[PDB]
Amino acid sequence: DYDEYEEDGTTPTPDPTAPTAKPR
Amino acid sequence: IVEGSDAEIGMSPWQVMLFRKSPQELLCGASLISDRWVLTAAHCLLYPPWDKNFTENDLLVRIGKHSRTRYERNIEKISMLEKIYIHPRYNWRENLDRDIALMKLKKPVAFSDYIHPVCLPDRETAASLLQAGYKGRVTGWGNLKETGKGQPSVLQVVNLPIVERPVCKDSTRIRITDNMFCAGYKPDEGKRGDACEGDSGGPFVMKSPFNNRWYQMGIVSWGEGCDRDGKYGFYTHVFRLKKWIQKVIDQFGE
Amino acid sequence: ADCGLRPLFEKKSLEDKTERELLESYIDG
Ligand SMILES: *[C@@H]1O[C@H](CO)[C@@H](O)[C@H](O)[C@H]1NC(C)=O
Ligand code: NA
Repeated sequence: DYDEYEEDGTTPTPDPTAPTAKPR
Repeated sequence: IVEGSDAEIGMSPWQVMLFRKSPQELLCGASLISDRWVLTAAHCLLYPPWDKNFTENDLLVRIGKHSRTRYERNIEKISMLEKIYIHPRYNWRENLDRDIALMKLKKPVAFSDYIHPVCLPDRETAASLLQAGYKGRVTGWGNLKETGKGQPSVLQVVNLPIVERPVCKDSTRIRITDNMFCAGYKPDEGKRGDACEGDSGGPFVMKSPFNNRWYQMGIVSWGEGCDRDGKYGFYTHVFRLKKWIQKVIDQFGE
Repeated sequence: ADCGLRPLFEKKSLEDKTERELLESYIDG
């Protein structure tokens, strides 16, 4: 129930076919 | 806030407004979590697709406000920022995963009848309250409609139910993550309401029946339009990210 | 540990106009 991420890692390269969220 | 109502005075004393310094412009909502830390959404500070990359020198906050058309003497407080901190794994490029940022006030703010911090959830509160059908509360000075008026003078408030993850997932083609949840009424429930543009960074709060305290469970993050049937607002899952929050506060509290 | 208790509501034993709708959702929602 806690988010985990590797200290070194990166956010995934987005699939070019995937839609993107528009911020409010 | 769409289909909300005027807040009562002092109803949301953790409410914070994030402004661009120059030109002066209201950017986002935010919340007060101690006398010197403010919580908001990462995309309020960093969003390259809109050429947005604000540092602490570009911004200020106003705290304690109810009506944004008159200065509220002996009520509102204005503060510069000492430093900002964006989640290192914030994902602006696709789905706004980990849409969270912290801002340290240049000087601590004194609490008052109008200025008071919200609680962050502990493990017990998250386990107990983050359930589908339980209602939380969203507040902000953002758009009254997706598309004469547009922007309210006084802070707007709406109560909305948390939605089951499979319904959230089916409502959108965006790839969502466990670091966000959605909330809002279903098309069959015959009630309405949503956050909207200009509300982002503001809090989604819940009142604990166990100790009568208000807890911030979400941050207004994104949506597709506003208050559409079969669409839901998406919120940063604050408790999921609390170890990062605590790390920044513990390490940089001075 | 004063957090989340509003000076003009919880500390005065006053409820705001819609917080009961939240409390009721723990029973009905
Ligand atoms: C944002 O701006 C800061 C300073 O203004 C700079 O150090 C940083 O590299 C920039 N980052 C992005 C993603 O533009
Ligand atoms: Na909707």
